[PDB]
Amino acid sequence: ITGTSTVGVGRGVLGDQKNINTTYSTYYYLQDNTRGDGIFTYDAKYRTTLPGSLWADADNQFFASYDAPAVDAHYYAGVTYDYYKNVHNRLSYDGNNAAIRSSVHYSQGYNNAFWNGSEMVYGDGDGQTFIPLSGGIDVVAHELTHAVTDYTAGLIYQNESGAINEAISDIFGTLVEFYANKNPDWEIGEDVYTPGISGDSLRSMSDPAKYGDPDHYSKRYTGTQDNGGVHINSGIINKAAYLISQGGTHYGVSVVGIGRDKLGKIFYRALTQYLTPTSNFSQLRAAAVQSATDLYGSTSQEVASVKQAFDAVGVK
Ligand SMILES: CC(C)C[C@H](NP(=O)(O)[C@H](Cc1ccccc1)NC(=O)OCc1ccccc1)C(=O)N[C@@H](C)C(=O)O
Ligand SMILES: [Ca+2]
Ligand SMILES: [Ca+2]
Ligand SMILES: [Ca+2]
Ligand SMILES: [Ca+2]
Ligand SMILES: [Zn+2]
Repeated sequence: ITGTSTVGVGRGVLGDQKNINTTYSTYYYLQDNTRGDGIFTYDAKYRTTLPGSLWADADNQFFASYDAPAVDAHYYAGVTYDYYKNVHNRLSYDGNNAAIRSSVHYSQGYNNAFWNGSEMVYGDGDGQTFIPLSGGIDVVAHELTHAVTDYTAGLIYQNESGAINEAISDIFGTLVEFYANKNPDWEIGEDVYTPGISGDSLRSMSDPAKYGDPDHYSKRYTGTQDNGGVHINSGIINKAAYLISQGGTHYGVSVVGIGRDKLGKIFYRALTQYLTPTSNFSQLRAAAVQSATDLYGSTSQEVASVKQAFDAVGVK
């Protein structure tokens, strides 16, 4: 859409009011011209055909319940672009300011969200297991981070490389949640999962076992479902990342925490410079150690905490 940049206001899925970047050309569109080559949000109209219609509104006010998921997908995608730019100096997911596209109201009662190799897609959930998925900033950032991975390491979505792919998305979705300071935590999906149960989440990084995910390599899932447990074994890496940042004793192994910022710097460097499509857990360990070495020196405490954290989860 070619038009005049302006700012509209709406309410998100959680009932929170926010300003969003729109474009005016007869209607007001969910097109933010301020970030890279733009951020664009589409209405999939309960169908599965993508992307759907660029979101158009008559008055630049998005307070209807139908508007909620589009407001949050549009606004959180803005925050995520900013995190990447400001913190890691990366311009959009491809590093060359590629337009970011998202479709909301995808299918009927669809309990998931994904990156399809071209855009982000969000279901509205069925109202019980999930509310519309774009209402969680860790969710939006998890999705966008799959694009990041797609353009850098390219980790294949199966087995070990696939669980690394998922962990990276959980790690960066969490870093983005802390960056926006939106009630942050080490839980995934808490804001949009089981609206009727408080205190739970989809996955836990601090304690993956809490929901039955492995927190040690010896407890790795070897089966075939979930692409070989991409969403299951990611708990072993999530726990490792949580220990590097926060510290703790796990299975008798003590880890001094080095904090979140350094965790983000070490992981980003591993992702962009050392990981490949078929990298496994042991290779992730070498990649993380080498990044911390690059950045802080072989004799750093940073390097020391990365080795302990992997030794704690039984990776090497
Ligand atoms: C953060 C949470 C809310 C959403 C997140 N979705 P997700 O981001 O893990 C979504 C899962 C999926 C896979 C295939 C089809 C459709 C959906 N996968 C996805 O987007 O995969 C990225 C990918 C890119 C290229 C090739 C292959 C894969 C998730 O953990 N989903 C769990 C519930 C699951 O799918 O098992
Ligand atoms: Ca309106
Ligand atoms: Ca939170
Ligand atoms: Ca969270
Ligand atoms: Ca819940
Ligand atoms: Zn994922």
